[PDB]
Amino acid sequence: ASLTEIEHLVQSVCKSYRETCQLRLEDLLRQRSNIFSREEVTGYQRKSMWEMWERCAHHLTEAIQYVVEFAKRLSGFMELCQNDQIVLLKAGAMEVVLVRMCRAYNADNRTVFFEGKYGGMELFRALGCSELISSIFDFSHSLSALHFSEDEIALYTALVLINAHRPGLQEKRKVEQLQYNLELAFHHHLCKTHRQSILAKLPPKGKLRSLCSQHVERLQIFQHLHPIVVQAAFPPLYKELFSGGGEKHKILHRLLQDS
Ligand SMILES: CCS(=O)(=O)c1ccc(CNC(=O)N2CC3(CCCC3)c3nc(-c4c(OC)ncnc4C4CC4)ccc32)cc1
Ligand code: NA
Repeated sequence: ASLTEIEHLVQSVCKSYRETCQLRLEDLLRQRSNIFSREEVTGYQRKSMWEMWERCAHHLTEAIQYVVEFAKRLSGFMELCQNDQIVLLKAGAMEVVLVRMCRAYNADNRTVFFEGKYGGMELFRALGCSELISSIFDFSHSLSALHFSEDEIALYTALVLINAHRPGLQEKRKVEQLQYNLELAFHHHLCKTHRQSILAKLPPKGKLRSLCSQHVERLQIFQHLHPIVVQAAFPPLYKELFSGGGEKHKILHRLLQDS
């Protein structure tokens, strides 16, 4: 590579993110004052466990859809073979959402954006997975302290997804080359903006893997309680990425084909 080529990659990644960020940061901050009432928290707590799981599975899917769109728009992703594209999204799309989540987290009152308003851990008690919720919250709290810029998230999420270590990749060297360019792009931006300090403060890759495995773990617990609910009321893309053996229907495949 060259210095010019690397700077072009920074802007290409940032553009790709701006176009696929789901909600604009400005729209998220303006809403921080809009918080659920005590009666509205009771309302969420009074809802059934299956209803809460269904609503949560639907929002995770919508967030994943934008992460798929980000991958398609990512420099060098569509050039990779179909197998590697799918391995990279199956293993990383969930992790990209988990990072993007801190944008909708307010560390001041310990609230997250959910269905038009801001709520705390209490709003998700009906789910019956208080450990996963607390984990998502602490992880969001941790990244909030870093005070990420939209460009920084754009470049970091690009690397999260483009990982050569992912098990099952056919063209490892091709991903190793893509990762190396994105590494440089990210490090160049951080160097230019005097933000090299956050590198040590970044969460270890093992923590992202832990939260993903924790989701699947609590999902199978819920699946054993309401199998017909996962079968009839859960999104097809969610089922493929997390439910076993819901991997039968290939939704990601069609998502990548068109455009
Ligand atoms: C993402 C791009 S963005 O533009 O910044 C953006 C856009 C929309 C929203 C709305 N909220 C939302 O989607 N929410 C809220 C919360 C956070 C914590 C509690 C509930 C949650 N959680 C999950 C989630 C999981 O998030 C990664 N991981 C595992 N399980 C779950 C489900 C609770 C079972 C999945 C969506 C989800 C927020 C942010
Ligand atoms: Na934040």
